[PDB]
Amino acid sequence: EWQSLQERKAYIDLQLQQERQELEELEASLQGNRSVTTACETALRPPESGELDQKKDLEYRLERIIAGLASATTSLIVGTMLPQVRDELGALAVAAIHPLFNQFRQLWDPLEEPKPSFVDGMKEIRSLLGLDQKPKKKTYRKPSATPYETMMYELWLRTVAASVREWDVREPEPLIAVLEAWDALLPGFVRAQLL
Amino acid sequence: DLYEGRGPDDIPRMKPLPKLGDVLQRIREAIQGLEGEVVRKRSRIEGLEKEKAEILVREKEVQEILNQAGQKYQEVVGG
Repeated sequence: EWQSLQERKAYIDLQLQQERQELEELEASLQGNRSVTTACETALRPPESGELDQKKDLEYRLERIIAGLASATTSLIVGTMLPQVRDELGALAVAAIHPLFNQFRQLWDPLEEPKPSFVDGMKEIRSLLGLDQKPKKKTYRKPSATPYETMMYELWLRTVAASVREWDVREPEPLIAVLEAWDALLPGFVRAQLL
Repeated sequence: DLYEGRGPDDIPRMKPLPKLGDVLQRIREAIQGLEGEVVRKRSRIEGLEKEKAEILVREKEVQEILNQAGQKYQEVVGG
């Protein structure tokens, strides 16, 4: 009976140790996810912008969002960041930037302003966007592009084509300046179509 | 670059942007699931500790019964 009680106690102790390890791991993961959610809420609730122009205010908001995303990416360790969390953050950044880019690209003249206000932030966060990463090419199926990449392709390439159609051929310096400024975040498909 | 741009297979098919509120809800749901798993593991650890305490009490009772039986046998042998 004492041996049976000792075996039961040893099994209970092993189960308690395994449950304690699982609880510690789950609590650490939950604390990290709560910190990430708090950082996301802090980024989503930023201060207002005093710019009177709508284009200037949207550019300032996009610059603040890109600076916050770059600061979050620098603070988060690359080795300590899960791939699912990285993909979620990239998709969230793409969704946050796409409506702002749609609202700004209507009132932005690529001939007048070759380099936008948030071009530096876009060049800094291109690694998070995935342009710097190598493409994933399948054996049979064509890979659908990234969300931010496809949104940039559609909106920016349509705007650049409109600017190319509107501008005079004899003075290609402003178009070349726009291409040089935006060529860091420009995907290969958009660059080929613009060329 | 130009070949992949002009390639009809390589020019990717597009899809729309995500939902930031849905992404935040998914992150919060994952956090709540991790918290629930931690709570379940803590409850399991508490139950295992209670079972270990009950097993220790049973072992102490068995040791007391064995000591009483040995004392009774020694008293009977002495008598």
